[PDB]
Amino acid sequence: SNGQITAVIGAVVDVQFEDQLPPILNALEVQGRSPRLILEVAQHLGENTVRTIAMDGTEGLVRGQNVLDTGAPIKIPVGPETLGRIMNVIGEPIDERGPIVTDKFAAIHADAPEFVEMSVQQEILVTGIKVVDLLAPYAKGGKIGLFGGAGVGKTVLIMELINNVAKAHGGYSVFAGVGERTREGNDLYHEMIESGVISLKDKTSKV
Amino acid sequence: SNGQITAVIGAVVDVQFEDQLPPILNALEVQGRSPRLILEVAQHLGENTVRTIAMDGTEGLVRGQNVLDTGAPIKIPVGPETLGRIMNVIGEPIDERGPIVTDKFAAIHADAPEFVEMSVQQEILVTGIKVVDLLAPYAKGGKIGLFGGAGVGKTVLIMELINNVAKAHGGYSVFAGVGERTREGNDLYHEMIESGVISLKDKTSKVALVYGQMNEPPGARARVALTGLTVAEYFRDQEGQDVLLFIDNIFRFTQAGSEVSALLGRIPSAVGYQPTLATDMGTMQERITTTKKGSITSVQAIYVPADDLTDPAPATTFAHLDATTVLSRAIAELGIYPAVDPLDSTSRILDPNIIGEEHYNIARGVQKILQDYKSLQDIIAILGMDELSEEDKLIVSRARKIQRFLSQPFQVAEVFTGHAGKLVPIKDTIKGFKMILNGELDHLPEVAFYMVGPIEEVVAKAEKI
Amino acid sequence: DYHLETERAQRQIKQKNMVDWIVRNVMKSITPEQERLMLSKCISDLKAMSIKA
Amino acid sequence: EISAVLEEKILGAAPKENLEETGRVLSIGDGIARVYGLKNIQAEEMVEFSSGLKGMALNLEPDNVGIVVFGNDKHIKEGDIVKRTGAIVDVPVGEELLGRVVDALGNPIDGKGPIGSKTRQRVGVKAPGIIPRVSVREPMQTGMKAVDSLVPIGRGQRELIIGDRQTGKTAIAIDAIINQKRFNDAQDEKKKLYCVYVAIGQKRSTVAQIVKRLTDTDAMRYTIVVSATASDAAPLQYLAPYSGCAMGEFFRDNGKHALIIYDDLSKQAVAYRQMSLLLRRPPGREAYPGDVFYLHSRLLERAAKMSESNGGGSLTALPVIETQAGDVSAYIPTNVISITDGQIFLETELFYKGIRPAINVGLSVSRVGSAAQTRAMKQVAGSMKLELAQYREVAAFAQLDASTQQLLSRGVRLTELLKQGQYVPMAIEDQVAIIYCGVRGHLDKVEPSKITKFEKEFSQHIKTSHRDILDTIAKEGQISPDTDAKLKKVVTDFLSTFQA
Amino acid sequence: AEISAVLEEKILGAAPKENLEETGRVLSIGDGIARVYGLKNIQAEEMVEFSSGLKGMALNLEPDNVGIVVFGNDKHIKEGDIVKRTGAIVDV
Amino acid sequence: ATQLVKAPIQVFGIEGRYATALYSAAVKQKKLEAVEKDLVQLNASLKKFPRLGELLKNPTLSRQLKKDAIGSMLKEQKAVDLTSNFLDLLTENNRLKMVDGVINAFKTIMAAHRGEVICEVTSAKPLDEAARKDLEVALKGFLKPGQNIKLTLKTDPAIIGGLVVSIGDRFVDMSIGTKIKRYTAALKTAV
Amino acid sequence: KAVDPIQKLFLDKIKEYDQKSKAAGGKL
Ligand SMILES: Nc1ncnc2c1ncn2[C@@H]1O[C@H](COP(=O)(O)OP(=O)(O)OP(=O)(O)O)[C@@H](O)[C@H]1O
Ligand SMILES: Nc1ncnc2c1ncn2[C@@H]1O[C@H](COP(=O)(O)OP(=O)(O)OP(=O)(O)O)[C@@H](O)[C@H]1O
Ligand SMILES: [Mg+2]
Ligand SMILES: [Mg+2]
Repeated sequence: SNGQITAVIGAVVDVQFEDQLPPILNALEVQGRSPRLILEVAQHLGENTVRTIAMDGTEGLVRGQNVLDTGAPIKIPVGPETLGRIMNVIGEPIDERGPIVTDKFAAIHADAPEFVEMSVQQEILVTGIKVVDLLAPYAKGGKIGLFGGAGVGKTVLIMELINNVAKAHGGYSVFAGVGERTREGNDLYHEMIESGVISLKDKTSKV
Repeated sequence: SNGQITAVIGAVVDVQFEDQLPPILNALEVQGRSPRLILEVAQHLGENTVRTIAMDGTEGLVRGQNVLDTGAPIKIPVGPETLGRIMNVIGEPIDERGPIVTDKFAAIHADAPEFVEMSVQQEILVTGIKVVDLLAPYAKGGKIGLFGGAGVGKTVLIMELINNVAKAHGGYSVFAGVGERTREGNDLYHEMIESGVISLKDKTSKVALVYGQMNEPPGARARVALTGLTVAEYFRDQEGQDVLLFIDNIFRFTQAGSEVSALLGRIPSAVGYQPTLATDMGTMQERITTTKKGSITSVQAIYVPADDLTDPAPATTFAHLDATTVLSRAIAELGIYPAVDPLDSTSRILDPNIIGEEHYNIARGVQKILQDYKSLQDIIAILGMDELSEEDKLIVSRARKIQRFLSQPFQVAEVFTGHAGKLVPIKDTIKGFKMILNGELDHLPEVAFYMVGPIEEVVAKAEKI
Repeated sequence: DYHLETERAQRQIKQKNMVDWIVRNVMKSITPEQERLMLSKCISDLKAMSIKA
Repeated sequence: EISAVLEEKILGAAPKENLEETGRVLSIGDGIARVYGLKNIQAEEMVEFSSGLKGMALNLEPDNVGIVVFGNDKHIKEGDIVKRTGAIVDVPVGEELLGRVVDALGNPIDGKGPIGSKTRQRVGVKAPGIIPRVSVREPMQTGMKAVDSLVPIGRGQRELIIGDRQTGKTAIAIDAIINQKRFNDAQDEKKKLYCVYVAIGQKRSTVAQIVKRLTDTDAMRYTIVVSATASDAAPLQYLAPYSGCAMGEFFRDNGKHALIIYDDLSKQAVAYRQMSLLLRRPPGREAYPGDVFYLHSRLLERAAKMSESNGGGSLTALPVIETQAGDVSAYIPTNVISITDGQIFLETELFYKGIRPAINVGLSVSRVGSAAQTRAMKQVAGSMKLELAQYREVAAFAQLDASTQQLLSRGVRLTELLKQGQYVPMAIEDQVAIIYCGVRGHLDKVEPSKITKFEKEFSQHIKTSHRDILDTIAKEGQISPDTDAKLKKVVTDFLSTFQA
Repeated sequence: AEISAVLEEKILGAAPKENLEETGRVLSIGDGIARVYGLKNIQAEEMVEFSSGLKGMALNLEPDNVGIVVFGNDKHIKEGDIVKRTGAIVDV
Repeated sequence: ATQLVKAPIQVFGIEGRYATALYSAAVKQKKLEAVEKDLVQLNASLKKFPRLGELLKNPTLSRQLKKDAIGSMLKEQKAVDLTSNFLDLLTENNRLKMVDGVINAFKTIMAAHRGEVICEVTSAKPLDEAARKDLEVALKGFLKPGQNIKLTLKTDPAIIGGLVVSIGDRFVDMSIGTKIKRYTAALKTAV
Repeated sequence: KAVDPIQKLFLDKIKEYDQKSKAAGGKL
């Protein structure tokens, strides 16, 4: 339906729908902002009002401004066209290379796989690195945890992990920079272009 | 009159009465309930609704269910007919031997004895335990508190005191199990059966048992101690007898009071406690006393949560006791049993004009030696024994001998270990510790001082090695 | 094990497309005369519940 | 084939929309639903939401009812319809749950179909009193040599498995479950034991691996797995220990014997802390609610040994506690230690050195003791406990005399003797023979690295051409001095035959 | 002060004859704290006497009610009991 | 204390206390219907001109101006003494900002007093002729004698078909859309 | 028996699909 903003405090926006309410973790788009502002529902406060968290700044939001619910959580473009591209949280291309023009879109909120779908046996991900393979082998479908920063070759290590997984196993990679500095994000993007992980010419990019 | 249940939350039941309100602490019987659900009024909420704590479970209670005012608080049978019988919080017999046929009843809530009904007699009670009878001696008629954590040994010390004092007592005994294991209560009941203190076949039972354990709801655990107090108060006042009252343990009473404090709409105190913990403990503990009508010797176990002594419930209980016996986990890790802290136990009978000049001087000398050893332990843990002087080595050696000799095999703990339990007379205790303090036994190994009663067993064990 | 997995996969696929086709055909099964009959039956059931006071 | 199942599911899905006193959801959030209506609802009564979820009516306020939702809160919106079920919160119980993986509510999650349960039992049931309880006297055989010798467990006892993460707590519990196959496959119905495993807050892959391990060892036929994983809601993780305890209380009250494992109760206390903090309840020690002791005590008091007039049943609990940096002085471990009858402490330091199981003998005790053991095991474990105490007394300072070196060698050989591999529990006769060989000085000439090989070969030799020895041991129930001399002679013959 | 009795006597214009300037009635009592309606001429830190003979001290002078700390057991105090101001602060 | 029909409904809050006191005052006298209709007229006049509601719900303005405006707009409605005293009591305690609540609370009374129970019927499409009257006949048998039905009809195509009926005590979801939804959910979760 | 129209319609559609699957030889 169509809702109207009734309160703005910080990054918290209260939006009143005079109709059927959107559910929790649902994506709403503000219909006045020229940058695409996305609100995500957190709770139902009652009296046909919802409380939302903003994915961008709230500067010129006016009370009563129209808000359209998308009928789904935050949907992002997915596919091989996302490889070599930088997208923000809401899937907008932030690398300034044009639209991502994928046909497939997926919501960022989903359930974990069920008890039947779980893999019974464990397996080792090779990754082609001798110290990792020997002493602390990785497991497929597992979480590793990387310790140490600054000048210890962390960027070279993760780019070689991307290169070896794509070259041997054939699977692609995804980097999620959570709270990363913009200077370090630019440095890592240009290092991945320079190392051949990201190709700006053909479609052989891997991350 | 007749009231109706208007709210049930946890063990807290709000009931609304139509004509007249029952007073505070009045017992209400729930109608339509089989196993006698009894609710005790705690506060008048207003608008002819009162708030009650349930003495049993609140499951199966519907709103609007009828409840009947009994016109009196919880009345419990008191007299010679309660000896040898087991009772719950509301005084019903739970030993499956039939009803307690008596003529005398008493309310479990009573005012404390006044300032003029006080006795100041301080006569030492000999327990047969070296660390007790030397450092923190007990008094004949008075409050004794065994402070201890989880697994450091308080039930064993309770059973040892019952074995050493209650059997050769003569007067009477009352046990009050408060929030402990039901297995312990079954074992103590069968122990008193075998030892002859309870007679199932005839009269002349000497101990009455009241049990409300940790499986009970918090309303029941917060009032069973008052039921055992009521039995002891009748045996003291109306009969003029010497009573032994054992409670295990007090912290379950003061914790069950805090479990219902949030459901009574109260602001929590520090570390999430009830704001009326001190006053409730005061009104409970002041009823346990030795009066001019009769004498009560009370032994109460106290639990310290997370091995903490600055917790508000044990810190409140410290000022209400005469003799304190603090049990430490670190001493139990060293294999010394009973794990009594020698530098944390006080008695107020430890006075040179009460227990003797020699006994006081020996106890203070032992405490000074152990304090010096504790101060030296910091340097010992880093630089070792080589950096110590000769007097420091003598201090360490005598203190280790003293710590071993403080341990004593208990008769009730034999099933745990296998050592024969030893009963040590207090003259043998002060003679043995005077021998150790005088350096007459410096040539003996310290292992000979471990798990032996008298100093003659120390010499015999040293000669055996 | 290969035969078991192949038969189980074919059975799962058959169940899934049967369920989807049943949903689509049920959405296509509604006729106005049967809708009026179902509304009258619901009203009769509501009246029967009104009798059971 | 499929069409018959579809017809059965359609015919069994009768709505039966009659009467149905209901309420409306005023607001949904933080896992607690406020419901306007439901005048005649009871406390702790199970309700059903419009989306198919279920809940428990926790707070009976005047103008609303506070309901704890057993599921995610994204499936419930404002203004939904809440129907009362008329029953206090209960789970299905019975022998139909054997071989099944269910959730906290009893719904099967293994895909094996519906459970044909005939009876349901409530989860908030009070514990038995003094009179319907008797002393614990029957042995609980976990199959671990160190547990069966030094920290024995009886049927009805509550024994804690406490240690840091990745120290083998789940391994000990699963080996205890697997060891009961010899009793369950036998004819003695009194010695059969039914196991319940309650997985609280674990990963789903871990629970799937545990179920596969139980299926491979055929321990699943007498095991019920109650699963409340890390992706489930906090109320489900809170409810699961009580649902499993009700399933074990079924066997307890029917004259059977049940062993229940809560892996782990620290994650259940974390889920209950989340529930209380979302209910704005006052936090206490380490921001925990003040009734978390009552939570574990009302859970674990239902595990007890009944009397002969109550059917002679029993329920055995093995709670699991995960500590941080080996601290047993924390709030939750001290609570469970005060509740239970003993603990089995697992050391990270011993686990890093390869000593598996990493049981700390100096800290793991059992208050029941001699009543929880057989005669031959008790006879050899008293000597083993004394010799290990002497070894710990002499190895504390020796970091020499011929006697001190003998005690050190004996303690080293006993320590290497108590080491046991994972997923292979032993019968009590094999453990009795192994500890007898270790205690009596039969390993004095044997290197500590070859004790395991000697143990395997001696077990093979006894099972090969010494069946009469096992028959004599089973008939006597202990070790007589004549059979002791015969055992010493055949041990000497075996060690001379192996190497000469 | 908006209670059912006050609203009833103010809609009808009853003008009740109880002069609550020198006396009052207990709105609520709990844990030694009594909220008292009335006592219009009471002063801060002043001693009052309850109907059961117990004494109290006025510590909170709110526009709605008066907060009294009870010098004794609060079981003797009931809702609606008469409280009379002594007119003097505590003296020994 | 207050003599009335002893709470014909269960209405709570401070606004519920005011509404029950007004009901008791207007049932001790024979002015219940008069005070009901002038409160309805007052609520209609407040909803007609929102500037009057903003004038009443303004903390800047003094209460003497508010009660003068209340009396001025009650003179033209030809009100009675009871509603004038009720509004003076509301503006005396600075609780006239919730004057919409008490009237709504007063609208919650005279439903059980007149026996009117609120029923809500939602259909996929609005229907008439063969509908409506048979629904009223079916709903008439759902009450004890002395009670009436106040019916509100709604339409929503998202329920596909069937009917959604709600009464003041119970709910029934006998609709086609929910029936096929739970049947498909059962088929997916079982087969 | 008070057979619901939705359940009977579902059973009729299942029987129709089974007959069509037999007509299709069991194919999808
Ligand atoms: N005097 C003693 N001799 C030998 N062992 C002892 C002695 N006192 C205590 N212990 C050991 O400590 C254990 C704990 O004893 P007990 O149950 O009495 O402790 P507690 O302080 O009452 O514990 P809780 O607070 O959990 O009830 C005993 O089972 C035994 O192993
Ligand atoms: N007796 C044993 N012999 C060999 N390996 C063992 C033994 N006991 C445990 N392990 C191994 O130790 C590891 C950890 O054991 P386990 O997962 O049972 O511990 P845990 O305390 O439950 O860990 P978590 O904290 O992850 O639950 C596993 O790889 C298991 O195979
Ligand atoms: Mg104890
Ligand atoms: Mg584990």
